[PDB]
Amino acid sequence: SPIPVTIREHAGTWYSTLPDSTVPIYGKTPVAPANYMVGEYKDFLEIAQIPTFIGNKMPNAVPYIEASNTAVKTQPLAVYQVTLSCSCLANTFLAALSRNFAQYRGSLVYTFVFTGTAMMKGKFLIAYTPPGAGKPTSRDQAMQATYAIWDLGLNSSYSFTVPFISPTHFRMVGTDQANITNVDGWVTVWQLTPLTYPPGCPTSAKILTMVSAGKDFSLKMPISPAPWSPQ
Amino acid sequence: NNSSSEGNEGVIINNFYSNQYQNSIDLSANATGSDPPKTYGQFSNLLSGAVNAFSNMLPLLA
Amino acid sequence: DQNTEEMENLSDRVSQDTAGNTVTNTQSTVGRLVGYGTVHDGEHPASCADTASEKILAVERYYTFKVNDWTSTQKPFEYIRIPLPHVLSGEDGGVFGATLRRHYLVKTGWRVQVQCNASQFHAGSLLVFMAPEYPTLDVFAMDNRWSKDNLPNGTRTQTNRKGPFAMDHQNFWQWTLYPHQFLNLRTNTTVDLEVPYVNIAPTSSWTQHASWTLVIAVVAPLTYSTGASTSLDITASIQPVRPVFNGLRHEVLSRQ
Amino acid sequence: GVENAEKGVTENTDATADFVAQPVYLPENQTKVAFFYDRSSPIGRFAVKSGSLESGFAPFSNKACPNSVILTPGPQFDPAYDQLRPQRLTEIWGNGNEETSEVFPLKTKQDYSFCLFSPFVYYKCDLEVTLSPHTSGAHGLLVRWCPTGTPTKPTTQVLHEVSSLSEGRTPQVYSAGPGTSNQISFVVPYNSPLSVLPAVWYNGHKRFDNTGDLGIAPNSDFGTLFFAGTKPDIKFTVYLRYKNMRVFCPRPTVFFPWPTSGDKIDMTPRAGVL
Repeated sequence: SPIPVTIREHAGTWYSTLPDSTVPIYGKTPVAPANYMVGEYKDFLEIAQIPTFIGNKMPNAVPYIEASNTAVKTQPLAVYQVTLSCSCLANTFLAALSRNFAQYRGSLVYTFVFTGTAMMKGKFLIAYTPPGAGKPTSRDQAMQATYAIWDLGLNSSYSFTVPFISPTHFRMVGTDQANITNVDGWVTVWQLTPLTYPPGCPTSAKILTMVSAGKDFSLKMPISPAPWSPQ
Repeated sequence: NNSSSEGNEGVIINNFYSNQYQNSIDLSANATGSDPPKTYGQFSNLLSGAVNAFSNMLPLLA
Repeated sequence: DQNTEEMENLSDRVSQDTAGNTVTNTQSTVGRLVGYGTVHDGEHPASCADTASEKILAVERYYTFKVNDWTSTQKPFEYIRIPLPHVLSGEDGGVFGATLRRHYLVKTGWRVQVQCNASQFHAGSLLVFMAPEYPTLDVFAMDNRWSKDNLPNGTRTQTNRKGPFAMDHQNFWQWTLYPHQFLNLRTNTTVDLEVPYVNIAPTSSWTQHASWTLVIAVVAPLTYSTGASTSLDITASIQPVRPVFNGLRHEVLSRQ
Repeated sequence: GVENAEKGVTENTDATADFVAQPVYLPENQTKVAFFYDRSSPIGRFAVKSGSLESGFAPFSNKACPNSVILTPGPQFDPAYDQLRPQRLTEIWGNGNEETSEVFPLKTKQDYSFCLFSPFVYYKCDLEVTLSPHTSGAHGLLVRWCPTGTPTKPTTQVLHEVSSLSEGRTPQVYSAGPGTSNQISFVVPYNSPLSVLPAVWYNGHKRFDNTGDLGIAPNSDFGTLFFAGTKPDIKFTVYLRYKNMRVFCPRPTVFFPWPTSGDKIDMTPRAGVL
């Protein structure tokens, strides 16, 4: 009755992500009650939908883009790549969360907060352009893709969502060298009509720029980015 | 179990690890889409007084 | 076990196919080979959130051009490739090509008809087959001439002296494993094939991949007696089966 | 037996059609594509660098026996860059680069067996890896498994005196004890962003650029694997084993030379006569 066993080759190995428990050494330890507690989350997906700030004029990043009193069509206001590896998203939680994963899928939402004078008026064209024929070079070329027209008024911000348009069910979260699986277009912003104002008011205005994950966003395969130092 | 039809396995005992751990997870997608589960958890910041109705009645200009 | 006549091309052998404003006619049909026993449903890719531009009548037709001319000169197993969709992405592609360079991704299946006439005093046989991922030219262009180049073992690096083979290998002895049909001059003037949508992902980014190549290869060299037709040209009718387009953007000049 | 083979189909017959005979059937379940690939096969010989276990990682090759390995049944390596990161190729290089050299043993790292008989265009499978050290004495081995398309450059050492391989949350495996069996076994999922994987070729480039070189599709491996250890003069073989294999769209296999010799065959592999 000792039980005959066949010892597998892989014997003695230690697996870092092994789906099993090990030996306990201090059993029956009652913990200190923490039931008065509030604020817990159980999924990263739960807090990935809170917009954090996009960095403009990197590296001297400012959390806003600036609108002029001139609507040139040939000159954008902002152009962001739609890849979680952009330098623009580099410090957003979406980007900070995402980087601990291998692939993503679903909608990305770009939120724009108008911060100019209430006396002021403007209209912007925001578009998403899928890969294939390069980056738009005018608003005229941009308007051929997915876009929205944002009219300034009593409601300060506008929420733009870039549709998950892709061959692949999922996409690689970190861009390294670009590829067919990596990247996926560009988001560009432009003034349709210029920013207008009466006498006694500033001629320009700052538009706060944030990003979050939509209801649709998903992330799979936990991994680890390359070690860095903020300094 | 099973590209076709069953590989090299003939063990009487039921696997130790669960299918979800030992194998990938065949998923299927609907050409038409999938509605996300309305809330991913119980975490939320809340907005009260969003609205109105009830106060120091209607001297409220108008 | 064939269906009923000759000197002339008869009865149940007579077949027609209306596409839109396009119709194909053959009086010597041997059948249509629906390739993996499945057709293209025209279903929306589940990888895109973008509703698709589907069902256009002006795109769902047969484009008809010329491949080459078959001659007495061709040795067995020389071929000409016709990479889809790329062949139809230009001018000869109509509204199809037109709608295609404006969209990022396409999801289609093909329905082909390859044609070659001769006579009862001519001998020869061609092999017409459709293949997913068959190695084509870089620039996804139709073959200019007929060749046997790089067949059976693939193209290896000029320096790779003893390297066994290369991944673009193609053992033409087995070419019949692909959805095919023979064009035996004594038996038929046409070949009708159909193939579903198959790829590595739910929809293709056509501009930079050619998921399917249509191959026309000689298998039995053309033999004839003096006085008969000396050169037989080959033409093909090609229609995209339920193309679903998504990823609408600009064209320009882009990359085609 | 009167047929019309021009149709692309031709009816299945047994000796019962033309002649006075009878069918000879006997059930076998060994030709199913899953059972056939559910057997382990080698991709090549690999090595470790010195004091690797406590220092930064740098691509290296012992005798064309490198430090890392891309988990794929296809070609990879390129002996001219044995001190560089292994990259996947579209051809199999072999032993020498000159008329007079020899084809075997090959220098690239591939599943020759797989390469020879992969009569499918696309496939799907889970991968089971075995690292077999060529010593029957103590061996120490640390492995880092990075899913395809993730950071595969484990070069900066973050903790003093700890391998740069041994950093992260990314899967790491470690064996090294007097009473071990020396070998390591583990199974890896299906991690490609691709629905199905090209088994032989992929007619397309790697970007929107169409910047030439078709053949391989981006990120269609099962992951790169990095190695560090203690016994650095010992190499180890890597074996692949395909779990729950699924193959789609029949296609030709690889060419077999024509007996210059006679009329049938034998044994007498890849030369001239025998």
